[PDB]
Amino acid sequence: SMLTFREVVSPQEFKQGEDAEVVCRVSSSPAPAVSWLYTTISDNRFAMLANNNLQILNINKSDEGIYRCEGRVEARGEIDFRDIIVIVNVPPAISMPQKSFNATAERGEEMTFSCRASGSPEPAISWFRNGKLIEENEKYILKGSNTELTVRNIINSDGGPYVCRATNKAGEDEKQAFLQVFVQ
Repeated sequence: SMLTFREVVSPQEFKQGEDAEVVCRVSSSPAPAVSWLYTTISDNRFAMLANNNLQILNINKSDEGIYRCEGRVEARGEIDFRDIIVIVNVPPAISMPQKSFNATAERGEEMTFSCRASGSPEPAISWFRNGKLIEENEKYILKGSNTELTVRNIINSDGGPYVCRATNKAGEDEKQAFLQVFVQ
């Protein structure tokens, strides 16, 4: 008969752009009246479903926060609540402002490619050459959480594309830069 919150998982994670359903399973006898707070909610994308869950259409990163599921046994003036942390994951999106680079072979030249990514959780950035993971050594320098790849001692075989990939639990992005190598 008393308010029981059987399922109020926190946090609950959702992918940006999905129609999120925030789950709150609360029971009592008589059945509970349920309201959601974040102060009461009054937005066009927000609505309570028949099962009392909170729907957030087209959920956005900015919707992230603490939402309160409140149950009331109105017959007995009993009111209880649980707070649920809503997290919004955002797939990576790479910024690679320059995609075309030139260098001249066999002059000791180096070139740095830049790749930054937005996303949540923080995307891991890796570079690939011919589909193979590039690791730091005498030829390749990686700086700034792998956002800057430097190719050292450029020769002809360094010409062609280099790919940066940005990955998190919500997705992956990739962009391709090309190095043109001239003969002296």
